[PDB]
Amino acid sequence: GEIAQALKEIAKALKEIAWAKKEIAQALKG
Amino acid sequence: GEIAQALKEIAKALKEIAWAKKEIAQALKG
Amino acid sequence: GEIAQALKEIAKALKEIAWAKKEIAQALKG
Amino acid sequence: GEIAQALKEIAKALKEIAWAKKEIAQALKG
Amino acid sequence: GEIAQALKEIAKALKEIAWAKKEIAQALKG
Amino acid sequence: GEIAQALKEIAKALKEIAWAKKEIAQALKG
Amino acid sequence: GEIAQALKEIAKALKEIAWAKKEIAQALKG
Amino acid sequence: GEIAQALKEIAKALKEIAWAKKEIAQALKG
Repeated sequence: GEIAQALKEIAKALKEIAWAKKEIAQALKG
Repeated sequence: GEIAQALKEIAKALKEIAWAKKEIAQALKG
Repeated sequence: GEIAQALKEIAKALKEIAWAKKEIAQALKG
Repeated sequence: GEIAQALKEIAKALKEIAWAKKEIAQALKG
Repeated sequence: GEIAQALKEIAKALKEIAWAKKEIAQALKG
Repeated sequence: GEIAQALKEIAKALKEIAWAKKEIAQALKG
Repeated sequence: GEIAQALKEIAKALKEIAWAKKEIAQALKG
Repeated sequence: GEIAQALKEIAKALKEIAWAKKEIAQALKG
């Protein structure tokens, strides 16, 4: 359904935020 | 539908937050 | 509809958060 | 309606978060 | 209604996050 | 109701995030 | 119900974010 | 159901954000 699919797009975008935060951790460790 | 479309706009805005965080990682690495 | 319009206001506010984070990246690069 | 009004209050609170992040950018630039 | 009231509690909590971020800006300016 | 109660748990968790950010402000001031 | 249970999982995940932020405060204080 | 499953995916993505923040704490402690 379209609402479930849109909520899954929100989850994917939150995962993109997590990936960006991991890049911040690696930048600080460097 | 309009609710699904609005939830997709929320997902797009969260992706914009992820892109900004990636720019923060690049700024710290520099 | 009013709920879709309110969800679009949430998306616009999240975009404002992304814009503020981009300003943080530019401040760090400077 | 009451649900739309409450979602608009969430959007206003997210805008307050964006404004605070802009203040963080100005603090880092200083 | 109870759902609208709970969404208003979420908005109040997000405002508390904005207030905490403002304290971070003041700490950096100091 | 159970949905309102779960949304109130989300609000309480967001308040925990605000409290943690206040601790970050105190750490930076120190 | 399944939606209430899923919203409670979101609250638990937000509490995990608060715990991680508390670890950031302790790292800065050190 | 599909909406509950999508909300559980949002919770999992928020847990990924918490894990990334824990990595930021470890980077700062180092």
